Amino acid sequence: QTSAVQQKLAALEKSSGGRLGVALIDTADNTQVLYRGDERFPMCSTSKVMAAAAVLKQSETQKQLLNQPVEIKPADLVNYNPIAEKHVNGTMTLAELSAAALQYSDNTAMNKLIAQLGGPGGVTAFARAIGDETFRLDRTEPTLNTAIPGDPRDTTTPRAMAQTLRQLTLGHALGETQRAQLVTWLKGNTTGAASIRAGLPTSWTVGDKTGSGDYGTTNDIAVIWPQGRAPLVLVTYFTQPQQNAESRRDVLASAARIIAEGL
Ligand SMILES: Nc1c(-c2nnn[nH]2)cnn1-c1ccc(Cl)cc1Cl
Ligand SMILES: Nc1c(-c2nnn[nH]2)cnn1-c1ccc(Cl)cc1Cl
Repeated sequence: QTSAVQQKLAALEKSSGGRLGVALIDTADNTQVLYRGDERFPMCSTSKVMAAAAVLKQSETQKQLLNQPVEIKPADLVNYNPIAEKHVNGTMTLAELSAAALQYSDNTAMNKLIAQLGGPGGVTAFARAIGDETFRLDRTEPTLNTAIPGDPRDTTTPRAMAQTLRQLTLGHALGETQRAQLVTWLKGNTTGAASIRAGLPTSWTVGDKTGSGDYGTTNDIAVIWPQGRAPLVLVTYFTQPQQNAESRRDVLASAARIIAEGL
């Protein structure tokens, strides 16, 4: 049934010069649209959702964990740290680090989440525990964004990430309070208005996490609450052949618009 939407996505991809991956889940009826749904893409900062969620899972057995202070030192600053740099020689709580990672895409904050989980493999272990056999986190910030074509490190597929995002935000992979906290954080994202959201009707409510990296990699993963129907989960991943390619958030908006016009 989805051949027409898939053909429109293929035409968009052809004009973009890059490689596009899309996965939709409509949670009213679990129907789906996939485009390169089982191909691997570099996650870049979209991986911050899995790290924050893994810390939320830890907080289910430690009521005070999100209030736990974490030291920020000058040597911890990496390549984009708009929140963490204000706290150097001080501390941020795990809640503050989660909010900074998710809503501002702070890369130092992501590294503190990764360290709280015991390294990149602790994020992967959480993914496995919630049923995601595809996600892999191999490196910290900033090197997880190298996005080299053919490199499996720090990748997932659109199908797997859409299913995981659904289970984290609308399903029961997290406890109820933790799920609500993750949704609140995503809905408060500051970085998403040019990506999936730009392709959807302005009245719809969106929570999302963007990512970008080398090879012009431009990504967005979103939960969408349209008016008058059950929520959708949409992943759009895009990567290009040249290491220094520019970001193409407009391609993600165009993919989202094709999806919305097919509903
Ligand atoms: N561009 C991004 C993202 C990002 N998140 N979502 N989409 N992109 C996260 N970190 N950075 C980044 C990296 C290096 C420099 Cl110098 C500046 C920035 Cl802002
Ligand atoms: N995926 C499906 C089915 C379907 N029926 N049985 N299994 N799947 C029917 N409609 N769609 C669909 C959903 C979203 C968009 Cl945008 C476009 C389409 Cl054509």
